[PDB]
Amino acid sequence: HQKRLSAPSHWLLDKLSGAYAPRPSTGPHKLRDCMPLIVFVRNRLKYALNYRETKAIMMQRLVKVDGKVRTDITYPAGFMDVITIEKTGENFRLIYDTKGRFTVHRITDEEAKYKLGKVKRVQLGRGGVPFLVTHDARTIRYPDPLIKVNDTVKIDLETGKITDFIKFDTGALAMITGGRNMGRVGVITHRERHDGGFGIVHLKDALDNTFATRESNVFVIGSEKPWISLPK
Amino acid sequence: ARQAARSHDIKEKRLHVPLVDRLPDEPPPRLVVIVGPPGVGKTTLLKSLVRRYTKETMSDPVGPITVVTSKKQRLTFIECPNELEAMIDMAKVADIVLLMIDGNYGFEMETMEFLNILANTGMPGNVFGILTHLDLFKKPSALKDAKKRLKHRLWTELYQGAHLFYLSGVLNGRYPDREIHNLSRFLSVMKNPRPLVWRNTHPY
Amino acid sequence: EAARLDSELKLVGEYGLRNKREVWRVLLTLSKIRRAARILLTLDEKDPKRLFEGNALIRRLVRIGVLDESRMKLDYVLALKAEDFLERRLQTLVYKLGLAKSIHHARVLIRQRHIRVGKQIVNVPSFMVRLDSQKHIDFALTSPFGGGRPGRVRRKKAK
Amino acid sequence: SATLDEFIADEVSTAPIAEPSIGTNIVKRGRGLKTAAERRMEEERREYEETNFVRLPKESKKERAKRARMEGRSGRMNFGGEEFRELGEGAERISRLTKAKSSGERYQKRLKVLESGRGTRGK
RNA sequence: CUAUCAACUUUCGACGGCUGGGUAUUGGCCAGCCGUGGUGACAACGGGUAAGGGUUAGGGCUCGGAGAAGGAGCCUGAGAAACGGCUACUACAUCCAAGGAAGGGCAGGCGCGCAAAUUACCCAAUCCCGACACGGGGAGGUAGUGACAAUAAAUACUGAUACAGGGCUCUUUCGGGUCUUGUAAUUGGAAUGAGUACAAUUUAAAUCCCUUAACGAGGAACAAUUGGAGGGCAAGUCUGGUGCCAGCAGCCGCGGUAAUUCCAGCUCCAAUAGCGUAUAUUGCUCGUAGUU
RNA sequence: GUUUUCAUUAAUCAGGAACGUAAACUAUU
Ligand SMILES: Nc1nc2c(ncn2[C@@H]2O[C@H](COP(=O)(O)OP(=O)(O)OP(=O)(O)O)[C@@H](O)[C@H]2O)c(=O)[nH]1
Ligand SMILES: [Mg+2]
Repeated sequence: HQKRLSAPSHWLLDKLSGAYAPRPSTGPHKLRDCMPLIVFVRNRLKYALNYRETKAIMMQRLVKVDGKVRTDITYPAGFMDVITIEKTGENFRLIYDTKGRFTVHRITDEEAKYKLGKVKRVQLGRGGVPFLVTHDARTIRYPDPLIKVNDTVKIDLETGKITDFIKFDTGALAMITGGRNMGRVGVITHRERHDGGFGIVHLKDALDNTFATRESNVFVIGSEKPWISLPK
Repeated sequence: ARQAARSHDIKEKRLHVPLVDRLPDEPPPRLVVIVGPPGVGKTTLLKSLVRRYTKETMSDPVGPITVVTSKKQRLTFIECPNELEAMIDMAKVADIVLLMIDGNYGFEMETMEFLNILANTGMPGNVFGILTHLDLFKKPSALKDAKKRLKHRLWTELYQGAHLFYLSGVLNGRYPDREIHNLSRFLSVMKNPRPLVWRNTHPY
Repeated sequence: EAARLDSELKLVGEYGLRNKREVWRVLLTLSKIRRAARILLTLDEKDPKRLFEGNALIRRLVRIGVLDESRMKLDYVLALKAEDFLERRLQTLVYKLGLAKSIHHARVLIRQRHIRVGKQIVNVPSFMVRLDSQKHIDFALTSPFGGGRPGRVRRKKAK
Repeated sequence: SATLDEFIADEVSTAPIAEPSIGTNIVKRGRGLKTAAERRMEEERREYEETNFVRLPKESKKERAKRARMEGRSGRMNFGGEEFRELGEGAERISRLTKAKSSGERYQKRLKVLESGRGTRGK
C-alpha cells in the first residue's frame, strides 16, 4: 500500500494513478527489482483502464508469463520475462534502458521461445545430484558441468532445459542491473577479485567510458551475439 | 502581553448582574415550547420527539408532555396553538423555545411576533430555530440560498451564531430519525435556566 | 492629503474607475516593477545579472505593451507610471477603439458581455490587454451589435 | 536559469516558437491569463485524458491547499500574460553560470627618408 | 552542552576461559569451577532535557518508546509476551424471583446565567484481505458552512427638446477672477445580469462548472452601507435679565392617524461591499582580586 | 645638579589598612 513516490523510479507512474501504488506480490523476482503485471498491462502498455478491467483480463486465460498462465494481478515479473498475449499475438520482453528504467520490447515466437537467465548458484542437491539456480529462481536438475556462477543460460521455456551458456569473461559484453551506474550496456574488460567480500569488475561501453561495477550487479548478455533483441 | 489582553477581555465577558437563582434541588421539568405559524408541523415535531424519547406513538398529543431525558433533568413539551393569547401566555412561561420556520415560504409574522414578544417579556436561555419543509424544493442551489438567507435573518433577529436545524422530509408521517436525534442531542444536555426576575419572584 | 485626493480623483475620472482600491492596486504593481528596476540599476553595467534580468524586464514590459518600443532603457522603466498602466487596461482600450461612446459606456459593455478579446468574451474591465492582443477587441457574435438575435428590448418591442 | 532559457529561445536559437491564438489562454471570462508555464501544464493534464480516457476530478481540496500556498511563499506575480520573477536567488544563478563559462618593409622607408637631402624649411 | 561531575564497574556478573542449560541460533544470556579484572582527563561516569536521514539549481518530496481497570501466570499462530481471550487476587459497576449471572473503548455537548465550522454521501476511482472475477474495508475521494483573510465587480448607458440666467473661485472680501451651467422639466432609444428556469450533461447518486430554449428594469424600484461636519423650523418647552435680547435645545404644536404629502426625498467631506468605536500601543593616602 | 646605578620593575582601583557647633549669596591651549 505504498505511495506513488515511494514506488521505485524504474517502473514509471505518472500523475494519474492516484496517490497510491500497488505492491508486487511475493514471487521469483525481488521487490525493488520488479514490474507487477498490473503496471505492465494498464500503466505501461495501457491495454486496460481500471483494476477491475485488469482483473477481467487476468482471470480468463489470456495472459501467459514465462510460458505459463499467471492469474493473480500483482505477480512479479522483474527481468526478461517473456509475456505472451495470444489474442493480440504479441510477446513482450523486459530489458532496461541507458537511464535506468524498464523497457518493453515487442517480439514474435522465435525470440520469444527462450530465456537468457543468469546463474545464481550451483550445488549438490538431494539424491547426490548437481542442480542449478538462476535469478528467476529456476532450478535445473543435472546441468552442463561447466556452467558455474555468473554464467548465463538459454532456457528452453517449453521444457525448461539448458540449450546454451555464456561464460563470465573479460571481453564479453554485459548489462548492468544495479548500483549507481545502473543500466549501461558495455563490455567487461577487467575484473578485480577483492577476496574478503564485494569484488568488482571494470567495464567500458562501446564509446570509452570506464567504470567499476560489482560482480553481483553485472549480468552477462553476450560477447557480440545479441541473443535477445535490444531495441534499435 | 496579548495573552493577558485576551484573558482580560474574556474575564470581562464572563460577567453579568448577580441575580438570584431560585432553583430547587429536585427541579421541575423544563418547559419546551413548539412555536410557529399555522401549518408548519408543530404537532408532527411533538410526535417525533416523544417517539424519540419514550418510544410511544401518540396519535393525537395534546397538553404538556413530561419526559425523562436524563437521570437529573427532565423536559416537558407544550405546543403553542396558533392564537396570540396562547403565544403571549406561554412566552413568559417557556424555558427553552423551538421556533419553527417554514422553509421555502420564508419567515412569517407569527414567528417574528413571538420572537419580539419573548424578547420584550423575558429572554430564556435556549431558543433553537427549526427550519422545516425543505423537501418542497426543486433546485438544491435555491435550497442552500434559502438556508443561508433564513439563517442570517434569524441571526439578526435573536443573536449571532444561533442553532438552526434543518428537518428535511416526512417519511412515516413523523420525521427523519437522524435529524431529530441530533436535535435531541442539542436539547438533551442542558444548563441551568437564566435567572429571570419574574419567574424568580412569582410562583407559577 | 489633498494632493493624494486630487491625484486619485484625476485617475478615477480620467479613466472610468470605480473606487480608489483599483488605483492603489495599480500603484502597488507599478511600485513592484519600479523597485525591480531600481535594484537592477544598483549593479554596474555589463554585469550578467543586470544584463539578462534587465533584458527580461524590458522585453516583458514591451510585450505587455506598457513601455514603448522606442525607449528600451532601465531608466525609462524607472520613469514608468500608473497612467500608462490604466491606459493599458481593457476598458479604456474599448473607449479609445471607439466601440463605446464614453468610458462608463465601455465599462457597461464589458460587464454585460458584448466585447470579446480574441476568441473568448471578457467579463472583467480591468483585463490587462497586451500589445499583440490589442487589435482583436470587437463585439461578440452573440451580441446584438455583433449579430444573432436582435435582443431584449427589441424583442419586447417587436412582439 | 529561468531568465537565461528564454533568452536562447527568442534571441539566439533560430526556431519559431508556437504562439496561441489570442483568445485561447483566457481562463474564466478574463479573470486570469494563462502564463506560458501554466498553459504547458494544461496540455499535460489534457494529453493524459486520451491515453486511457478516464476522466479526472478537477483538482481537489488537498492539491488546492498546496498550490495556492505556493503563491504565499513566492515573489512571483502575473501582471499580464507574462510572469514577473523576483530578483532574489534567480538572479544570482545568471552570475553563477557565466563564471564557469568564462573558466622587412620598415627599414626601406627609413633609408628612403635618409637619402633625399630635405624637402624645404619652415614655410 | 557541561568538570559546582574524577573516578566508575565488581551493589541483578564486573572482564575472561572451561563445562552444560535454555533459545530458532551465537553470546555471562543463565547455572557450577577457577583466574584478576574492565573503563577513565585522547574525556569514562554523572548531571542538564530543550528527543534528524535520503532525494542535491531551489523549494518541495520521502522515511523515522510505554498501555489497553492494576500487578501475577497461561493459550493460538510462520510471525504477538496479541491484550484478542482465560484463572486467581485487588478495585468499580449491572440484572434478579435474593439461590445466582454477565461486564470493563473512543467520539459529542456543557464546562457562567450569554451562544458562533456537518451528528452529510459513497467504495465510484488508487489500495488491501479472503475457498475466491461477485464477498468484505473508518485509508481515500465527493458534498455542506465561512466578511478571518484573499480574488474579480453589479446597483445603470446614451440622445433630443423646452425653460431658466447664473454657475464657480480667491491672496487681500462691502473687493477682485472666469465663462456656459442647471431643472423634482417633457420625451425617446437601446443594453441587460442577479433572479426565475425547460432540458441535456457532470457524477457511485447528486451538486458545482461548461453548454442552454423561455421569461427577467423605470425609482412608489430587483430598495448600499458606514462614519464625520454644517445650515434651515413652531400660536411648543426650559433657563438667564436694568423691554423686542441671548443660550440650551426642539419626534412633544390648535385640530387630526386614512389625518397628513411636508427641506418632499437639506448641504458638504471620506471610505465604499465594506466601515466605525474602545484599550494596548508602535575627608585624603597606601593597597589586593581585576583592567590597560 | 651629577662625570650615579638594577632595566620593567610600572598606571588604575573590587576587598582592606593609616591618619580626622556647623551651613547661610555663589596632547596642547
Ligand atoms: N414535505 C413536508 N411536509 C411537512 C413537513 N412538516 C410537516 N409537513 C406536513 O404538513 C402538515 C402539517 O401538519 P402539522 O405539522 O400537524 O401542522 P401543525 O401546525 O404542526 O399543527 P396545527 O398547528 O394543528 O396545524 C402535515 O400533514 C405534514 O405531513 C416537512 O418538513 N416537509
Ligand atoms: Mg399542535
